[PDB]
Amino acid sequence: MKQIEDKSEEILSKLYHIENELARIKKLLGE
Amino acid sequence: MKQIEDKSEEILSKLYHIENELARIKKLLGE
Amino acid sequence: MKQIEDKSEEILSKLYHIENELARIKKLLGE
Amino acid sequence: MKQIEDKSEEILSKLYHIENELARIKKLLGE
Ligand SMILES: [Cl-]
Ligand SMILES: [Cl-]
Repeated sequence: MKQIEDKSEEILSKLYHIENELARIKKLLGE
Repeated sequence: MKQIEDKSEEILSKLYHIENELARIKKLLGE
Repeated sequence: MKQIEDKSEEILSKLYHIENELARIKKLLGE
Repeated sequence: MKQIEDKSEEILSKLYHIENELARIKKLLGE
């Protein structure tokens, strides 16, 4: 489905947002 | 194809839940 | 595919592991 | 079906990356 496509794209996209939040927390605590 | 898509929706829901958890953690950390 | 099935199951499974790690961090910082 | 599966593998890889980030965060937090 192009339905699974779109959901797969959002999923990736939140996953990069989560990795960035964690990277940010890691940076901040390292200071 | 439908169990897969049902699965994707489920996966996205858990990401939202992880985002709520990170929202709380960020507040606790003074960030 | 029963291939997408298995990957979908592991994906969920790491997602519950991540939610539990974060829950744990949230608990610990709340103390 | 193959782009979806290629997608799943990608998604799992990002979860592993989030787990490495949480491993580091946990060490920083004294946990
Ligand atoms: Cl959805
Ligand atoms: Cl894989």
